[PDB]
Amino acid sequence: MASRILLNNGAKMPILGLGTWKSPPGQVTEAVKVAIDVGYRHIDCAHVYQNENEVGVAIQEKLREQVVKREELFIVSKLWCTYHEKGLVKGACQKTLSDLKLDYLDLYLIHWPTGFKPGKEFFPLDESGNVVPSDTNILDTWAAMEELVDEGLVKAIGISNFNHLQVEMILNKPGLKYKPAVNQIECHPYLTQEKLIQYCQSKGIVVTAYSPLGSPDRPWAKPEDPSLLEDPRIKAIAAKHNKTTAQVLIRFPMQRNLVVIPKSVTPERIAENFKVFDFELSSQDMTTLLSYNRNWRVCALLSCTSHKDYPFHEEF
Ligand SMILES: NC(=O)C1=CN([C@@H]2O[C@H](COP(=O)(O)OP(=O)(O)OC[C@H]3O[C@@H](n4cnc5c(N)ncnc54)[C@H](OP(=O)(O)O)[C@@H]3O)[C@@H](O)[C@H]2O)C=CC1
Ligand SMILES: O=C(O)COc1cc(F)ccc1C(=S)NCc1ccc(Br)cc1F
Repeated sequence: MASRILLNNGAKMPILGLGTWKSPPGQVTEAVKVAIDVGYRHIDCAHVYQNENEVGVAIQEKLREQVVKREELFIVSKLWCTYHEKGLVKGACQKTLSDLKLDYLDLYLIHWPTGFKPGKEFFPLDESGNVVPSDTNILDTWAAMEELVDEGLVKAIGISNFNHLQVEMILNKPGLKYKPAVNQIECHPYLTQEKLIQYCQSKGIVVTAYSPLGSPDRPWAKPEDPSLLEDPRIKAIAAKHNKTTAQVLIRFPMQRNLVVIPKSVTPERIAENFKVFDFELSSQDMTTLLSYNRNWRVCALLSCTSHKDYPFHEEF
């Protein structure tokens, strides 16, 4: 496959990136170094992951080593929910830039549509356990994102975990200056997202699929939960193609015109997951994988479900 997709800001984005949520800080520097050495050119980051400094050490070393040029990398980060404040967005972006050792990001996302009360805590709670909202809405936060483009801090802006009506709100914003380039959402065979993906694609927004392996290391995993990697129907498709189940799970979103960001800190898996450019799933394979949808989500959070902008009450 062509390795990059054209965004609506005119830049090209690698369709395969390395995820970094849960990558331990003592392992992620090596993971990113290995990833760049074996061909990855896109790293997905976030301030809330608490490991951007260590990701940045790797990026900077590989730039210094001249393994890659900065223009060949595509570095993504995300604005956390406690920084949806006009006066906090720039500083949040600049902290991420300082940690990652960069003078611009290729793409900066609103991590979740919901703003939370600013402060030290990433999830400020009331005494009954509900998140404490911010009064600032997705339109004013979007305007703040647009300023980052105009100041040279970021080349593209986008959104993450926005539902259909939230994307529409952004697109219908009075005075909209820059459209979102990307909507990054959970997507895999058990949460296939056909409706939201067609909506976004019809509007020229590129969709990035997160948790493509079903996030087996999520901290809230339970025994009885479904397991993509162990699903014998997916294993059978993989065997037919002489590939691993993970490789099928990565190739699947690629053939839907999605970007995909599997996470690993295991060097052998980082390499395995990149070897997805020399086979094709058939249309029948694709439709069969889509048939496994069960509307199952890795990422959801009870403490945030009353926030007025919590995204998963809407059907899509
Ligand atoms: N925008 C958002 O709200 C969100 C963004 N994301 C982004 O998406 C990325 C990917 O999603 P994530 O939830 O981390 O989970 P993934 O679906 O990428 O699964 C990661 C898990 O799969 C394991 N794994 C990786 N490759 C293989 C393989 N070849 N064989 C077997 N097991 C494998 C990893 O193990 P190990 O590391 O031990 O090798 C890890 O336990 C995140 O890291 C983050 O960057 C994710 C959730 C939300
Ligand atoms: O969020 C990630 O990228 C990966 O996940 C996380 C990553 C972190 F570093 C810290 C918390 C999360 C959680 S608990 N995320 C889920 C979540 C957060 C906020 C809202 Br609004 C809803 C929701 F479902």
